[PDB]
Amino acid sequence: VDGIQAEMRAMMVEATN
Amino acid sequence: ASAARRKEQELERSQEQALREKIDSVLLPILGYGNYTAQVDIQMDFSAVEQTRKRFDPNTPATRSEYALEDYNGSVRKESTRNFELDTTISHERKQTGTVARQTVSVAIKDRPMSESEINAIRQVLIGTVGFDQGRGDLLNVLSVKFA
Amino acid sequence: ASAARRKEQELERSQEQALREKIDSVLLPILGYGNYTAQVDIQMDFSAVEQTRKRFDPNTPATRSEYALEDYNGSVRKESTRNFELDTTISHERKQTGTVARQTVSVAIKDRPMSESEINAIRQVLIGTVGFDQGRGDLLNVLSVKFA
Amino acid sequence: ASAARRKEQELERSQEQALREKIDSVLLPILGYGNYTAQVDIQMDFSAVEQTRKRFDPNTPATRSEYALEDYNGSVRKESTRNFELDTTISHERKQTGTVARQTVSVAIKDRPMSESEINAIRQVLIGTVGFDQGRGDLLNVLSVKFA
Amino acid sequence: ASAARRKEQELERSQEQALREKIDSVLLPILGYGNYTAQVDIQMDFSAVEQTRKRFDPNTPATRSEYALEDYNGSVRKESTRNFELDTTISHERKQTGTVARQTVSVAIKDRPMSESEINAIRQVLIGTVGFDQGRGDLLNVLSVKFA
Amino acid sequence: ASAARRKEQELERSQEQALREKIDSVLLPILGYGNYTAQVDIQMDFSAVEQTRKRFDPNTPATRSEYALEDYNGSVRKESTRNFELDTTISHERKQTGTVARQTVSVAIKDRPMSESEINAIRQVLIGTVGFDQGRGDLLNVLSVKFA
Amino acid sequence: ASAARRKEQELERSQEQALREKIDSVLLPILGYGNYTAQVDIQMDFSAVEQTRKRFDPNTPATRSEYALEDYNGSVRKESTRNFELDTTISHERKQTGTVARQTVSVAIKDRPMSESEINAIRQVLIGTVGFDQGRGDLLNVLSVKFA
Repeated sequence: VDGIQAEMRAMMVEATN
Repeated sequence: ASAARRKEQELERSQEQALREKIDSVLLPILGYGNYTAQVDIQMDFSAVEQTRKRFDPNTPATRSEYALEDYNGSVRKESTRNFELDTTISHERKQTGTVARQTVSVAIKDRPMSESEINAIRQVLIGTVGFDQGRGDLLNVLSVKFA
Repeated sequence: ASAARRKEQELERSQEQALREKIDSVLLPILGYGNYTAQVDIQMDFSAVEQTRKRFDPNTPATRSEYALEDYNGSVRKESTRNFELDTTISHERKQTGTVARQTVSVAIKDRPMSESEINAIRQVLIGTVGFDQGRGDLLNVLSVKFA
Repeated sequence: ASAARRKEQELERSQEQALREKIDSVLLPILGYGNYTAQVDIQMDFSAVEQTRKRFDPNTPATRSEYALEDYNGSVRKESTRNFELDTTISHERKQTGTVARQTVSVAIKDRPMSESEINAIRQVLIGTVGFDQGRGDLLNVLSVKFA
Repeated sequence: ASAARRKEQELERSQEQALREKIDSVLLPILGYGNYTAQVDIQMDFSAVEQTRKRFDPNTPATRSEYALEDYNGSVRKESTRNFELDTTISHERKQTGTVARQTVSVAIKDRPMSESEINAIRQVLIGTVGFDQGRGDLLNVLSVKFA
Repeated sequence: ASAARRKEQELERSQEQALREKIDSVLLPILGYGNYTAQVDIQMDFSAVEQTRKRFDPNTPATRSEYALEDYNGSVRKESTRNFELDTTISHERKQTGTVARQTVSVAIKDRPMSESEINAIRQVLIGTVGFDQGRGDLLNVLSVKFA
Repeated sequence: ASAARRKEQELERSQEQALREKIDSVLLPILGYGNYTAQVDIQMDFSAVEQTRKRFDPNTPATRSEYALEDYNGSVRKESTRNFELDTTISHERKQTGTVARQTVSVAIKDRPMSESEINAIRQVLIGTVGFDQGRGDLLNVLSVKFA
């Protein structure tokens, strides 16, 4: 849910970095 | 879905058969043909657990911004504002459906009885032959009985 | 849906038959042909439980932002504002429909009676032959009766 | 829907027949042919229960945000505001329609009578042969009567 | 998905077979043909863990902007505002599905018994032959038993 | 994905075979044909780590803009505002999937035993023949056993 | 990607083969045919590092604009505003994927033994024959063993 979406956003931050 | 339940029963029976085959492959040389009997019960859970954990680290914060006002006169006013950054772990786990939740194995050895030392040695071989896991709730009985 | 109920009855009967087959495979060598009789009752629940748990960790909070005003004069004013981050576990479980809720096994051994030691040994073999689970409410009776 | 009720009656009768078959399979060797009679009544509920439970954990709250004002002068003002996060379990269960709500079994044994010990032994075999469940309200009568 | 579970069972059995082949390749020259028996149990987890960690470095901050007001009169007012930059590591890990969670190996050596020194030497060879990992919970039994 | 797991098993077995080939290529001249036996276990991790690190240099800041007000009267007011530029390293690393996490090698030498000096010399040759890495957790056993 | 891992294994094996060829080309004239054996282990990292560094020069700033107010009365007010320009280096590096992270070479020389001086001379030749790099963690063993 919200926590999983936050995890996905963190992975997206990783990809952008 | 009842077909799925049928195939789950098939999976459990297949596991039991494989364990019985291994038991035979170990005990047939050691004991001989027809000098033992063994049966195996395997109970398998088929839940659909799916867990998401979000863990922090309270004891190692990193200050991002900070304000600190400290005036005197007597009067002593100590205002403070602080923002922190914390270690954040987000783990999403998805367990496998069918897992052996409990395993029961019983072996009966034909008399002519067997000494305690050899019974315990056979038990030690089986532990490892079957993958005995007491912490899982598994049970392993080895008895010396009189075959008719 | 009544066809589904019929197939559930079929599943229960199949489980009972399999357990009876295992009982025979164990007792036929030990006791012989026609020296025993055994029947098995298996009750299976077919509910559709589906649970979602959201658990926190009260004892390890991590401060995210913090404000603290503490002025003196006498007068002592201690204002404070605090925001926390907590460990959050979110687990979604979906139980399997048909699960053995209770298992009953009874075995009767033909007399000529049987000693208590051998009765208990047969009981020990069955425990593991069938997968006896007392905590589930299962029941296992072994008696020595007079066949006609 | 009356066709559904007819098939429910068929299900109940099929269950009774299966239990009678098991009773015969157990008692025919033990007692013999024509030395006993047994009949089984099975009452099955066909409701459509569907429950949703939302449970919390009052004794382990986790503070999310917190405000606390405590000033002195005498005058003592203690303001406080607190927000909590609680363990939340949400379970949706859907019971199976047809469930055996009560089971009645009666067995009559032909005289030449039977001793109390053997009557109780037969009762013990039946308990497990049928899956006797007293907590469900089931009833099991074993009598020794004079056949004509 | 039950086909996937079947293929997982196949993977586990294949691993066990490979380990048995290696055990044979080591022990057949050392002990001989038919002087030993060995069986291997391999339990493999098939979860789908996927973790994201965001870690900071509290003890090495770098000041980005800074304001500092410090006036006297007596009265001493020390205002301060500070912004920091911190070391930020963001690691996304995705574990492999099937991993050997526990490994059990048992080897039985035919008597004519074996001395403790040679038993321990065989155990040392197996440690490395199989890849014994006690920290994983693996178990390795080597016994000297009497073959029939 | 289970096909991928199968090919991972194939990769591990291929690595083990290659290491065994190298072991043979070294020991066959030194010891001879049939005077030794050796087996290799290779455990390979197949995670998907992908890390991003953003590191600063706190101890060498460079002032970009600066304001400094310092008035006296007695009263001493020292206002100051400062902006900094810092060394910024941003490294994105992506680890290779399959990496040897632990390596176990065991070699058994046929007796007629071997002296400690030659055992240690063989161990030294193997260290470098296999690429022994103790810091990785690798293990290398060399024993002198009695072949049958 | 597993095909990529296979080709990485091929690259490592090719490197090892080339180093072995060079070792032979050096030692075959010096020692002779069949008087030595040597094996090479090469471990290669295949990460995907990609770094961006932004470095400044704190100790050589260049003032771009400047304001300075300095009034007296007693009262002494010293206001100042300053803007700086700094040396800025921005380097983007992208490391090559496959790099030899550790290299292990072991050479065994047939006895009839070899003196320490000649062993060290052979070691010196190999250092340069292989490109020995101790700072990388490489290891080079040269032993005098008894060939069978």
